Amino acid sequence: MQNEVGDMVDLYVPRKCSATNRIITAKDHASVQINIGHVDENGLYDGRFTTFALSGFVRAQGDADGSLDRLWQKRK
Amino acid sequence: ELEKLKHKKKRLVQSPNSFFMDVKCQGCFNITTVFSHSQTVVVCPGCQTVLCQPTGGKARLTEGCSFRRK
Amino acid sequence: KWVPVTKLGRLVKEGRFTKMEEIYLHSLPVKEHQIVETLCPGLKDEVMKITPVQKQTRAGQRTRFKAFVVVGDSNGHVGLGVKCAKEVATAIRGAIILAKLSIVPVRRGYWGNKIGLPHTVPCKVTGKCGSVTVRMVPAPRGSGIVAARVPKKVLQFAGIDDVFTSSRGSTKTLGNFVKATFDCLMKTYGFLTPDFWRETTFTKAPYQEFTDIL
Amino acid sequence: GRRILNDALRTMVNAERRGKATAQLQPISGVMISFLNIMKHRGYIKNFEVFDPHRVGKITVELQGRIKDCKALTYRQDLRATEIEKYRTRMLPTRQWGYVVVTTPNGVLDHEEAIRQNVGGQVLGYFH
Amino acid sequence: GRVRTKTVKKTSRQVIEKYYSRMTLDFHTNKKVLEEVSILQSKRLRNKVAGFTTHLMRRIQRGPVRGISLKLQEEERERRMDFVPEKSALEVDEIRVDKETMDMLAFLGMADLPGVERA
Amino acid sequence: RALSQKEQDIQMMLAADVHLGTKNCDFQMERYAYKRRSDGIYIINLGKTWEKLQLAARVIVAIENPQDIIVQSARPYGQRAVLKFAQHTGANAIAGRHTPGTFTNQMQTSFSEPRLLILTDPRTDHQPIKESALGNIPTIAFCDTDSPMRYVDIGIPANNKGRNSIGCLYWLLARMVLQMRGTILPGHKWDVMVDLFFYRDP
Amino acid sequence: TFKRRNGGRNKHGRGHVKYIRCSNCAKCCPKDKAIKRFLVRNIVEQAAVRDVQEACVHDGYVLPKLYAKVHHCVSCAIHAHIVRVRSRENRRNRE
RNA sequence: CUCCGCCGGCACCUUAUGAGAAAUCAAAGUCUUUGGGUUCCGGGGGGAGUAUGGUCGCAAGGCUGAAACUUAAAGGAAUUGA
Ligand SMILES: [Mg+2]
Ligand SMILES: [Mg+2]
Ligand SMILES: [Mg+2]
Ligand SMILES: [Mg+2]
Ligand SMILES: [Mg+2]
Ligand SMILES: [Mg+2]
Ligand SMILES: [Zn+2]
Repeated sequence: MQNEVGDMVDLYVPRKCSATNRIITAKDHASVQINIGHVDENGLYDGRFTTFALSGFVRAQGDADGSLDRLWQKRK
Repeated sequence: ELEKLKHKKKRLVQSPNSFFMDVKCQGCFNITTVFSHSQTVVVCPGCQTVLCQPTGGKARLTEGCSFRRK
Repeated sequence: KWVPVTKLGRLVKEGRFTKMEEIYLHSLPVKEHQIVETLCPGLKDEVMKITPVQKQTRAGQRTRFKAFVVVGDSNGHVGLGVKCAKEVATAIRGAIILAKLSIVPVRRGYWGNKIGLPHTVPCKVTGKCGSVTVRMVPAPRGSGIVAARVPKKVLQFAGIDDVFTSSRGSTKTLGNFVKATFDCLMKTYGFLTPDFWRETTFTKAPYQEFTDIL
Repeated sequence: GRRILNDALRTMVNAERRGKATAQLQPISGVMISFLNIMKHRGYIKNFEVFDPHRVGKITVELQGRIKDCKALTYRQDLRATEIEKYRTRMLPTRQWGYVVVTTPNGVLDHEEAIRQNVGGQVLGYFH
Repeated sequence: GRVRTKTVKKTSRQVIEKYYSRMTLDFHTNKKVLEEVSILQSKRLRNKVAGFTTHLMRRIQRGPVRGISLKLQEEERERRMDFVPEKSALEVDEIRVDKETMDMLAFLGMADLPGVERA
Repeated sequence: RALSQKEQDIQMMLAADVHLGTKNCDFQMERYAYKRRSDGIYIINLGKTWEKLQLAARVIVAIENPQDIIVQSARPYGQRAVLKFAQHTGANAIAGRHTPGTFTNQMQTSFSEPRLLILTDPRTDHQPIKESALGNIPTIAFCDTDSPMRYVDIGIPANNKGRNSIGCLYWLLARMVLQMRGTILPGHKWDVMVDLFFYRDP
Repeated sequence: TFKRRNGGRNKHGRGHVKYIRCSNCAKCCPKDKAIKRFLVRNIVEQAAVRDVQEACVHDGYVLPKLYAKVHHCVSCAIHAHIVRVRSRENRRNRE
């Protein structure tokens, strides 16, 4: 990461699985990036969604469903 | 809850499955306390009658012996 | 000319990417080799081993020649392609296509003082394939690349300038040996470091960002 | 037999490498609690709840999945404050992060603290 | 030893797809039909194809058939596929469920639910 | 008074034979199977089913271009269901059998880069699940109580082995996708009736 | 190269299994390695059932069946085609 | 006899997210990101479990056990063929 001068030297700070916090490599093709839209009122949609990242490990476990369930129990 | 299913020493806080029970027989309206897993026969001091029979688990009560867990 | 057949290849042909970082960040499968040719232009190709395998038939033995090529730029993108074909010409072409379809990132690090450009690998890292295994340990600046000739030819392409290598297993099999060095390099962004701890605000995927063009 | 501080460290490694949220450790110790404190203080696990009903004890730690490894170097060596520095290279992924946890006469504490206080000790384990 | 090959069979499927109402069942008509709707270079292949499309006609003219795509029969099999009753058949005035199902409803707070009856 | 959409639709699903799972359960979805009838057969928490039905609806309606979604069924009970689901939601249904390579074989004639995949049965459509696992394709699957949920992102716990269940489930997903995209104005009146989805056996 | 998980025999929890004699050749093979079939064969085949039930003295008589339990070894089983060499995959099922 | 659940056995079936040279293994896993404890034991193939020395045994034998010299392969797993 941050050089001692002010620059940041690494490339594409990777994203992390939201269920396991393992970072998803650049060849983890079993990784998904779900998008869950928000309903508001009459109309029940606008271009406003929450986003989740799931790794190949998490999906192959079979707990990828449970992770989405217990993370989409988040409230705002 | 399932913590009555989970093993005795694998529960989060170790607890016995046994209890002490107050048995009243018919032949003598007194009260006598026994342990759920008796391990020995028990005779009512008054009417001399048998109350339990020791087995591999809980005791086996004699006919018409009303017990209250306590 | 190209005639792209994957929507990623499309998004690249009308040229609304610039560098391979947006594809890597989103973990997408690159299926057309002409993507990387335009995204990373300073790419160097190189064949190191042409070894002949033989299958034996009723008539005799039919030999196929398989090519182990590495392509990369000296700035953290490296790729290994292995491809077996009857002629050495088509073996090499297939292997260079697979090499540019298997480009991965290489993150570098610093040994002790984060001054100047990064030189070594971040940490102690293991690559294993078959029975050959390779370590890469960080090395102080200006320590040269100390490793066998094969990982040295991987690493001078992958851009690492200094590193300490210790290796196990039958390194004489160049196939498994270079595939193990490449395994060790691809998983350098597999390593969860205190510096990555800051939770990552996501970005729209290419497929979701540029949807209207589809 | 038992050599706990292993029953526990390999339990957290197994649980975290799998991805569990809460792990429970069947024995406890002053070493266990003072070890988990070093992990938590350096920011590798979140809090943990020590079930001390009446027995040896029990712990449940709530992992963030931000730890990558932790190990016990049973065969607890001795360790002067000069070869702090050739273990820190020997066990750890690099010269930047990862900690070696050495029991010292100022309590259980990691190696940079040990160097600052200028004490040695005996290595209990490490984590990174 | 008279199995027609792939060229014969797939010209059969393609021609009878591409031209239905302009062929018949009587063999000898089909020959000349195909002579004017196709260009071939062997009168024995020509008869070989006609002799197979004729009983392909025989099987189609009674029932349905594999790959070939024909508009008068796709359209009708969609006309009756888009068929729904006067009123929706899954009718909910009387659902008869069992005790643990009503337990699920009790869990869900829908303790009394219209038309749900103890079996 | 009136009744909530929860209430209507749960009546729908009860009468449609969706609460009755299979003889057994899988650990990955005992978080749904509520209890056991003494037959041994389990019964699914339809409250959680309907919560996951909203979840699936949101995940579908988050797609900008509905043409970029694939829904599939290999069971001979769901072809009608999935085809009508596509004709109403603008999806791209692929009914029947799946040609291996529809997702990865970039030079196959039938190619498709779904931004989302819907699967009537994780068992029978085990080919597309694995294929998605190579192409980064999030997956919504109707998991019956004997389902291998490996590589399944959004699994609706719902019986899918009766003549009514699959049609019912796709009618619910259909209406919720339409409601969330607002194409049917608020008011539980949707003019497409359910018995359309159930297959017609010639 | 191990060819079978159970070793070709099903012995678990034991160290010794009392042996038996092959019916063909009298090779000694352990009781639970031997191809055991319980065949129950009519005294006669279906060309010879009526010609004996129209000669049974007392009407309403039913023929016996030869109940016997034959034991074979692996050699005599393969030779008699009682069992066959199955493929690597097909070798694994037990039905 | 049926249903459910705890221990404790011998096992068995699917799966890698694991290991490995692989066959295969849910324990042969938690190992180059290498340390829970403990015992025994192997260092290319032969010669050789041989010569000798010791020692137990009535005897066959057992336990302990080399060197010279010979050699560039011996061997494992799987693949195609024949
Ligand atoms: Mg035993
Ligand atoms: Mg024996
Ligand atoms: Mg048992
Ligand atoms: Mg030797
Ligand atoms: Mg051998
Ligand atoms: Mg061999
Ligand atoms: Zn025999």
